Amino acid sequence: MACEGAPEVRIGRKPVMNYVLAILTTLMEQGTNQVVVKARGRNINRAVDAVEIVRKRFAKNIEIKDIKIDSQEIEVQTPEGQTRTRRVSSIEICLEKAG
Amino acid sequence: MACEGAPEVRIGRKPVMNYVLAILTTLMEQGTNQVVVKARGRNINRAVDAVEIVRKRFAKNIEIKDIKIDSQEIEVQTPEGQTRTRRVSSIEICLEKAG
DNA sequence: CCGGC
DNA sequence: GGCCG
Repeated sequence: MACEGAPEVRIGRKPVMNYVLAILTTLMEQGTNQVVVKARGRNINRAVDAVEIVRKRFAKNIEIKDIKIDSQEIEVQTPEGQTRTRRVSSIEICLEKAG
Repeated sequence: MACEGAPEVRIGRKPVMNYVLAILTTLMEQGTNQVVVKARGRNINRAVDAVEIVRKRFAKNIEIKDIKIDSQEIEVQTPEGQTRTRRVSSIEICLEKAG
């Protein structure tokens, strides 16, 4: 799990543009050369899109250092009953400045 | 640059269990040592879900050999003449039998 | 009947 | 993800 200690940008439901800008501004911070993008479930799609937009359109000197996926089961209390079985996946994309 | 030549499992819009099954069956083949799961756009999180189900629940010894993301330009066509580029992300997850 | 709504 | 054009 590279990018240890690197700042983190968690992807949510806001327009992908916001996260693209978040990644760019973070990598602009003095002494910061890495950023890890994290997302869970459906947001994983947006996380990948943001990274590709960053690399293909804003900064070609940003490399995809590493990518890791994982998951976990959460408790989803049924409507009126009691039971839960839901596994939520996650992705962590480690980005690094100027390869 | 790995998993070259390995059989593939294309994630579509069908339920995730269908692809979990496809991965397990592809793996059951005597010769297949690796399997590459591929997905584009909104199917990427489904690809990660399918792989996580497999790894956490059905083949706990399978290893994620490598993961790569990319994107391709799509020239769509507006209901109104004269369209333009659009970006679609993709992912490739190489799975490898324990050993 | 393929792609948009 | 089935109805619309």
